[PDB]
Amino acid sequence: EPLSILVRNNKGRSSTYEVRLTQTVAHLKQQVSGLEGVQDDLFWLTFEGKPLEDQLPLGEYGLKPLSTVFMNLRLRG
Amino acid sequence: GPMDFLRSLDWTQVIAGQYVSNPRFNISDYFEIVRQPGDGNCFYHSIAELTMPNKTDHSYHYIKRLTESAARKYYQEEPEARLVGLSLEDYLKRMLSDNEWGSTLEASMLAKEMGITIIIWTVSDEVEAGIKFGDGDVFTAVNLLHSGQTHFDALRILPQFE
Ligand SMILES: [Zn+2]
Ligand SMILES: [Zn+2]
Ligand SMILES: [Zn+2]
Ligand SMILES: [Zn+2]
Ligand SMILES: [Zn+2]
Ligand SMILES: [Zn+2]
Ligand SMILES: [Zn+2]
Ligand SMILES: [Zn+2]
Ligand SMILES: [Zn+2]
Ligand SMILES: [Zn+2]
Ligand SMILES: [Zn+2]
Ligand SMILES: [Zn+2]
Repeated sequence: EPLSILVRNNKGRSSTYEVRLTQTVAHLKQQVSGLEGVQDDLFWLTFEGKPLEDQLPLGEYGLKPLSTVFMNLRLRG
Repeated sequence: GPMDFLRSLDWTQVIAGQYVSNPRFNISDYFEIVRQPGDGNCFYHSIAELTMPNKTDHSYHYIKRLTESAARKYYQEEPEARLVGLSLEDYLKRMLSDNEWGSTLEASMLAKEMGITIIIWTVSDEVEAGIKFGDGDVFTAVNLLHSGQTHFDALRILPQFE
C-alpha cells in the first residue's frame, strides 16, 4: 500500500515522496536523487538517528505516513 | 545579545556524533577565510592550517597519516564508506594518493582519531548548512568552508566574536 514520507535536504527543505514499505532504501535514494539532482553515491539517508542501509526494505525501519528521513550529503573537494 | 550569534547555533542530530545546522548568515560576517592551495589536497591543507601551529607548506601529510590510522580503525563502520565502495586496502591506496580529494568521510574519521570537532560549512558566501563531526562547539571546532561543490578552505572566527 502506497504511503507519503518526507525527505529533508541539506538546505533544510522537505519534499514529499510516495513509497511502498516493500521497496528498498536504495530505490528511495534513486527517487531522492531524481528530485534533488544529486548522484545517489553522493548522499546517504538516516531515520531517527540510524543510517538506512541500501539493500533493506523501508519497512524494516518503521517508517509511517509523513515520517521525515534526512538526506545527508557527502561533500568532496 | 550583541555580537553573540555564534553562541546560539542549533545542531540537530543526524547520527550519534554527527549534526546539521541551517543558520542564515554570510560566512565573511563571522569568519576570516584562510585561503588554501587549489590543488587536490585542499581538504587536508585546511585541517592542517587549523590544527598544526606554525605549520610547513606540506604539513597536510601528517593529517593524511592520521587519516590512514583512523581508517584502519573506523572505515568499515562509517556510513559514508558504503558510498565509496572500496575495500579498506583499496580505499587507503586511493586516499593516500597525491591530490586525491578529501571529504566528509575523512572529516568523520579524523574527528574520532584526533578527538577534534570539525564543522564543514557549505555555501555567494551565504551559508546553506553546517555539518558537524564531533560534540564540541563552533568556538573550538575546526571550521572548514566547502564552496563551488569542489573546494575547501579553512575558516577562523573573527576576533570580535572570540
Ligand atoms: Zn530501484
Ligand atoms: Zn519505484
Ligand atoms: Zn543508482
Ligand atoms: Zn544575542
Ligand atoms: Zn539554540
Ligand atoms: Zn534554531
Ligand atoms: Zn546574507
Ligand atoms: Zn580557496
Ligand atoms: Zn598543496
Ligand atoms: Zn597559517
Ligand atoms: Zn599544509
Ligand atoms: Zn588493490
